[PDB]
Amino acid sequence: MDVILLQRIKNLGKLGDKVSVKAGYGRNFLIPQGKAVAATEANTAAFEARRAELEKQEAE
RNA sequence: GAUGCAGUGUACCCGCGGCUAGACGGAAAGACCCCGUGAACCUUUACUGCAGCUUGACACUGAACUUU
Repeated sequence: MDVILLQRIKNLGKLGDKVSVKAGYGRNFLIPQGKAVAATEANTAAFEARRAELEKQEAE
């Protein structure tokens, strides 16, 4: 899947970068636990337009 | 393989008790044998399928460190 990260991941990236992962990785680990969101156009717009400042605010 | 054909012999008409030599006696469209481009079930290194079992590829299926 194409996903947008919600946090730091060692080999993927961090804090809003769009990166393609294997479908099982996104479906079973990241998305259910909130570490990323599927990179739909609506999801990307909703993430970047508003919420991103607080997402950056949480350092740890 | 004749009561019924030919020739011939014998023989008045009709029961009853017995008998089983013949009526190729009765019974069952021969089961033995052969035939039909018939049937069924069984067998196998007959033919052709399938179930079952098994092999690999793709999908469900992800992450981080090493080696040739």
